[PDB]
Amino acid sequence: NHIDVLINGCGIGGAMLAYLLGRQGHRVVVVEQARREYARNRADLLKPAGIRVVEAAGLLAEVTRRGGRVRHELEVYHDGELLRYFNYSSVDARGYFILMPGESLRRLVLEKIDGEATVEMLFETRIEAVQRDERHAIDQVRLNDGRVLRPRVVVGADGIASYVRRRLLDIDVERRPYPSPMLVGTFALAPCVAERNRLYVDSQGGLAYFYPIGFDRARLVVSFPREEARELMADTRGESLRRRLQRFVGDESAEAIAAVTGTSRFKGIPIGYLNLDRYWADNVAMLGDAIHNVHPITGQGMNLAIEDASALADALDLALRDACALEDALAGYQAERFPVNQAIVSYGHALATSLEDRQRFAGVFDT
Ligand SMILES: Cc1cc2nc3c(=O)[nH]c(=O)nc-3n(C[C@H](O)[C@H](O)[C@H](O)COP(=O)(O)OP(=O)(O)OC[C@H]3O[C@@H](n4cnc5c(N)ncnc54)[C@H](O)[C@@H]3O)c2cc1C
Repeated sequence: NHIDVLINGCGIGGAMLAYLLGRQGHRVVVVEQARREYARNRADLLKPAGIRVVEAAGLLAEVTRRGGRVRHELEVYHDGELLRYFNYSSVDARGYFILMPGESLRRLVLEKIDGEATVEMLFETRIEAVQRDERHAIDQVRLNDGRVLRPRVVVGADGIASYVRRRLLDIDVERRPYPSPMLVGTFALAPCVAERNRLYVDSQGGLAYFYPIGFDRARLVVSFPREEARELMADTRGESLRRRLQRFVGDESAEAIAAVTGTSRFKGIPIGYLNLDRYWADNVAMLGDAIHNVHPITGQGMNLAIEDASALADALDLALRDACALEDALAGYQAERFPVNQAIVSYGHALATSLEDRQRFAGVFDT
């Protein structure tokens, strides 16, 4: 019952870590509270560095074979006029980004994990108790199915409300909510949306981001002040919302507005603002939403989870092969990832807090 790594959470971050460790021959058990099939809303965006991880995992061809989309442009509008146009490929060819539903990528990764004999995935399972040795390393973990494991390393890949973080490391985080919630819905795909990603914001705090997802659908991400968001999402046949959009979303996206046939399918997007001071303690490390929360206006939750996963895999690989002490490996992991995650956490908060003020908002983008 000795294992190398116990991963708490089989979300995109934990799955990626499991596969990368598995590919190297390490003995991994992944504990996931939900069913494997269980499919929810999630982030959709892979940035260049996340794409490089997927390429290194041998998955990049399959991503677009499974309905992932390469893109290289964004338009940003404020009060119905074009504020910025970005071409991410103008100077660098690999500047492109990918839109891929997080759950489709996760499914792809789990398919690959099935093939890795040294990884065992336990769905509808949880950690029940842990014991620490005299050096305060976790040396034994009891699951809720009675299974006892003896892992060298424990990883929290268990998301924004992380059990590992809160219950195994006793870290609490103070969370002050933003005044505008975010919601996401999935609609039919209009030609304007297939053509180009378009983000719209206005002086009264509206936001509407339209982008294609999968083969034949479109995502619409919206934000409004809390009270107004409730009012709009109550005319469930969507006339109120459509009218609201028409105030700040121009004719280029008329068919994308018309695709918003009702509001019942909208789901709230969790919002945090966090970059933890410590990514690890003892033989416990964390990744993704367990250590940082970026405002979802950035779309980068999945991206940074995958980036973390790759860096942690490299660190744990070195430690498990005896090339460096676990404590040095984990320090190196944090040193690499903390400033990258920090930059995006600061950027998201900047965008979300500035979007009513046109040149201020413009100012955040330029950087
Ligand atoms: C409902 C929803 C909608 C979202 N929509 C968007 C969006 O439109 N745009 C966007 O940019 N971002 C969105 N996000 C955020 C984005 O999905 C995350 O930032 C990203 O998936 C974080 O990756 P992760 O791997 O760190 O954690 P998660 O994806 O949170 O994965 C954590 C995993 O750990 C499991 N888990 C949690 N606690 C335990 C436990 N005690 N024991 C065992 N397993 C556990 C979970 O069931 C889950 O599978 C959304 C998130 C949610 C929940």
